[PDB]
Amino acid sequence: IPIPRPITTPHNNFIIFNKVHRFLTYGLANVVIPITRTVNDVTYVDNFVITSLGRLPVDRPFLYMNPNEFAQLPPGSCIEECNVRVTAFTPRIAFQATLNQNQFILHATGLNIKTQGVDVRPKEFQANEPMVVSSIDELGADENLFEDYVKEKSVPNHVPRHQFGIPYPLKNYFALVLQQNGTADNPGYECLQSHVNEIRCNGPPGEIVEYNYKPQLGLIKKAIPAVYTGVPSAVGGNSTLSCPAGAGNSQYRTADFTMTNNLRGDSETFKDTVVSNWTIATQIEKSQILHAGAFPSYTPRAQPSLHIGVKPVHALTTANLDDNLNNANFTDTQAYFIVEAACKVRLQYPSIRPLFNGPNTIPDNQIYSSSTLQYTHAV
Amino acid sequence: IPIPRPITTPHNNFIIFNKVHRFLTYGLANVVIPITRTVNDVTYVDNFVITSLGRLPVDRPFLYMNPNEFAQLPPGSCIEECNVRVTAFTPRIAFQATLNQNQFILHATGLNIKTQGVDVRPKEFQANEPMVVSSIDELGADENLFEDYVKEKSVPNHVPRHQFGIPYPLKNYFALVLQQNGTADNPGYECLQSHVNEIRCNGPPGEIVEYNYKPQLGLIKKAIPAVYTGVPSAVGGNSTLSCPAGAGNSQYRTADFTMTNNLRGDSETFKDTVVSNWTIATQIEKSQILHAGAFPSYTPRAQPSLHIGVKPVHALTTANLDDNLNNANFTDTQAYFIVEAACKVRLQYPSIRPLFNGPNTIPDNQIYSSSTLQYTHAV
Amino acid sequence: IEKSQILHAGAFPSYTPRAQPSLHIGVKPVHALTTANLDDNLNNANFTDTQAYF
Amino acid sequence: QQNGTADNPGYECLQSHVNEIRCNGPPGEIVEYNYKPQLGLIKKAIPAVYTGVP
Amino acid sequence: IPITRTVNDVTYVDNFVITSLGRLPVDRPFLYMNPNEFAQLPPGSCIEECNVRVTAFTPRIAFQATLNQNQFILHATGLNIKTQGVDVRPKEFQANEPM
Repeated sequence: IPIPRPITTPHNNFIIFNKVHRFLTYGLANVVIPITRTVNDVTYVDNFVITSLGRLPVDRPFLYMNPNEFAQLPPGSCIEECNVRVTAFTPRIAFQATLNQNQFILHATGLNIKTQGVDVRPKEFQANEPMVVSSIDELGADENLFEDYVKEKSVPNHVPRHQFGIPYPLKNYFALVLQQNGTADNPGYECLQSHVNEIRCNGPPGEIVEYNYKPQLGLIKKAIPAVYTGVPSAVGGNSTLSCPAGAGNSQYRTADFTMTNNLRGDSETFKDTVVSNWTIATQIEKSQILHAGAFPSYTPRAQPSLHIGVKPVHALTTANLDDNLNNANFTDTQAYFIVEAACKVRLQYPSIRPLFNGPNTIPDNQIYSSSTLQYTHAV
Repeated sequence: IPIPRPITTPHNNFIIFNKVHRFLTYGLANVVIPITRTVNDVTYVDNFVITSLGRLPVDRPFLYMNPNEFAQLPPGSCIEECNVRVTAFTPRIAFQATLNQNQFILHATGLNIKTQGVDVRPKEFQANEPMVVSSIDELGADENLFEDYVKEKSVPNHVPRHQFGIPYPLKNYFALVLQQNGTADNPGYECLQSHVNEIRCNGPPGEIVEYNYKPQLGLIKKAIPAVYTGVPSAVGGNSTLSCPAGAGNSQYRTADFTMTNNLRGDSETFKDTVVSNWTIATQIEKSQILHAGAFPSYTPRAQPSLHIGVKPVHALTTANLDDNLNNANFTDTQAYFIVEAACKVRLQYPSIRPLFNGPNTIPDNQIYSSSTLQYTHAV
Repeated sequence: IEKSQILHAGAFPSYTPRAQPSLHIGVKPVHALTTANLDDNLNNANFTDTQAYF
Repeated sequence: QQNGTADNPGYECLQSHVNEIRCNGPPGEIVEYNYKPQLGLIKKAIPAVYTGVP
Repeated sequence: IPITRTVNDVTYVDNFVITSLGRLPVDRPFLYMNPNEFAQLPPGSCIEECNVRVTAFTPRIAFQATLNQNQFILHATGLNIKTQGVDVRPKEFQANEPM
C-alpha cells in the first residue's frame, strides 16, 4: 500500500555584481542653445537650455558589469533588482578672475519622465570654459550611443577605466527645450528647479541619494520557449477560443496641436516570443509581454551635478559668463538577478519551459530610445 | 578621511537532480563460466562464477539526469554529493516444477574494491531459464559500455524508460573469478558471502540501503584556467624554484607472481590543465590533480540482487538447476553539485580563475575503466 | 630566503609578501573632452619605520 | 602582452586590491606590515662534524 | 607605457600600465639596519620577525592650471603575488610633470 515515485520540474537561481566608478560633471553654462528646425519652410526653432546635470547609464547593464566576462552565459536570465549611490564631494575649481564662492551641489532622480526635456546635448565649447555652445543630438543614435562608455577593448590606450579605478567625465548632460519661433504665442519653460536639490556642501558632502529600481521585466537575454505537439505537420499550429476582452496588442499612441496636447491614437500588433536581448536598456518592459497580458509601463533615470559658479561682478545688464568646477562624484552599483536551468523535454537542449512560457513580442520588432522626449515612457 | 572603493572576485552556486528508475535482476545461476585464456600456449583458464548480483551506474551521471537537457551548460561544474536508495520488494517467480519456497533478497555496497572479481558478464542463457552460460567481457569496451542504458534518442521505439516510469532489467552482473588451469596449486575463491546480506523478505521488504557518496574530485566538465603575463612572446613561460619533495607525477604501479602478490613499480608523468570531462565515471579523481598535490584515491559501487531459488528435489549428487525470479527494485537518486561564474579578466570569456587554478592532468591522457580487476582502484 | 633553502631534509612550498604606499593622483581635466589625460603633481610625506627581530 | 591580433583579454581588477582615502589632513598612520619570514637566514650557517669511516 | 618585444619577428608588445604605487624594501635588510655596523658579526643568525608602519599624511601639491581638489591617498600589501604585474618601471618623464 505505499507510494513510490518522485520527480520534479524547475531549478531557479540568483547572483549579483558590484562596481564602483568615478565620474564628473562640470558647472556647465546654464544657457540657451537654439537649433534651427527647417521644413519646406524653416521655422519653429528649438531652444535648448543646458543644465549642469549629468546622467548615469543606470538603465544600462554595462554600468553594472564585466563587459563580456559578465554579459556572459545567463541564457534566459533577468535582472530583478539593482541600485546605486553616488556619494560625491567638494568641487575642483581652478582659475585658468574669481577667487572663492559658495559652490552648491546637486542631483535629481530620473526626472526624465516628469521633465519634458531630454538628456541629449554633450555639445561644444567656447573661449570661456564651461560653455555649452553646440549640443549634438545624443538621440536616435541605440547601442552605439552609450557605446564609447563601454570602455571601462582592442585599444589598450584607454586604460580600462574601472579595474584601475580611474576618474571620468560624463558626456551627456540634460536640458529642457521649447519650440518657439513662428510668432510670440509660445509659453515659457518648465519649473526645473522644482525637481532638483541644492546644497551648500561646505566640504565633502559625503554621500548623496541611493537610487533603487526593481525593473518590471528586466530581461537581458533570449528566453527558453516550449514544445507543442498533438496535431502535426512539421510545425503544427492550433487556435483555441477565449473570452477577451481585447488581448494585448503592443498598443500605443499620442499627438499634439501647437505645443498643446490633444490627440491619441492606438495601433495594434501581434504576440510572438522574442529572440533577443550586449548591453542595451535593461528597462525592457515597454516592448515585452511574457504570455498574454495587460500592462502600461514606465521607467526612471538618476543624474548628478555641481550646479554652477557664476562670475558676474561690477558688470550689469545682459550678463552671463561662468567659472569651472570639477567635482569627484562617486558612484557604485549592485545588479541583482535571476538565473535558470528550467529544462523540459529530456532530449532537447539547452533550456525549455512551458506553453505559458517566455515573453511574446511585436512581430516587426520595435525598440525605443531614451535620450529624447519621454511624456510617460520611451517615445 | 573616509574610504570609498569596493569590489570583489568570485560567485559560486548549487543545484541538484532527482530521478527514480525501476530495475530488475534475476536469480542468476550461481555457476562457473570458465573462459579459455590462450597465449603462445593456451592455459590458465579463468573460471568466472556468477552471482545474481546487479550493478547500478551510481558512479555514472546519466543515472542522475536529463540526458542533454541536463548534461548541459555547467562549464567547470562539479558534483560534490549524491546518493540513492533502492527500496525493493517481493520477487516475481513463475513456473514456465516447483511451487513455493523462501526467496531471500539482497544487496551489497561497492564491494568492488574489496572483492577482486568484477562486474562484467551479462552473458547468454540455456534451456533452464536463469542460466548464465556465456558471459561477455563487459570491460575495456568506456563510453559505450554503459551506453545503451543511455536510453531513458533517435529511435522512439524504446519508450523513454524514465519519464514514462517504466521497469527495466540490468545487463551487468557481478561475479568472482580465478585463473586456475596449469596444475592444482591454485587456491579457492574469496569469501563472497562475507560481503553481502540475505533477507527472508516475507513480502515487500520495503526499502533497502541508502547509498551515499561525496566524490573526491567530482568534476564533470572542462574547467576555467587563468592568465599569466610579465615575460612575453606570444605564449610566455616561467619556471620558479620550490622545496619538493617530489611534486605529484600521476604516479602508479603493481605486478604479481602466480596469483601471489609481490611487485610494485611507479611511473611518473607531468601536470597540465585538463580540457575535457557526456556521461562518464563521475568518480574522476584518480586521473585528476587540481593544482600541485599528493593524493591516493579510491571509489565505491552499489548493487542489488534477489539471490536465487534452487530447485533440487529427490535428485542427488552433482546437481544444480534453478528457478526464475523477477523482482522490482526501486531506485531513485539525488545529484548535488557546484556551479560557477568565477570570472577574472574583464575582456576574456567566458570563465576564468587564477594561477592556482583548475586541476592539471597526465600529458598523454590516461583514463581508467571499472568493470575489470580493482585491487584498490580502477586498474 | 625560503624558496632556495632547505635546512635538513624536508617538504615545503614557499611564498612571500611586499608592502607599498601611494597618493593616488590628481587628474586635471576641465572643459576638455574626449581622449584626455593630463595630470597634477603631489608630493606626500610617507613615514615609515621598522623593527627587525632575530 | 597584446599585439599579434585582438584575442587578448583585459587587465586585472587592480582597484580590487588597494584602498582609497579622502584624507582631509594628516591621515595619520596607515597599515602596519608584519612578517615572520619562514627561513629568514642572513649569514652562512655552522655545519657539523662526521667521523667513523675515514 | 608599451614596450616593443621583438623576436626573429617583432610582435607581442607588452603594455605596462603605471600606478602611483610605491614599494618598500621591506623584504630587504638594509631597510632595517646599520649598513655594516649592523650587517655585521651574526654568524649563522636569522631574522625571525620584523614589521613596519607607514603612517603618512597630506600631499604636497604645487602648481608649477588647477587650484584645489580631493587628493585620495592609498597603499596595498604585497599584492605582488596576487597581482601579476610587477614593480619595475622607475622610468622617465615629460613636459607635464608626473608622467
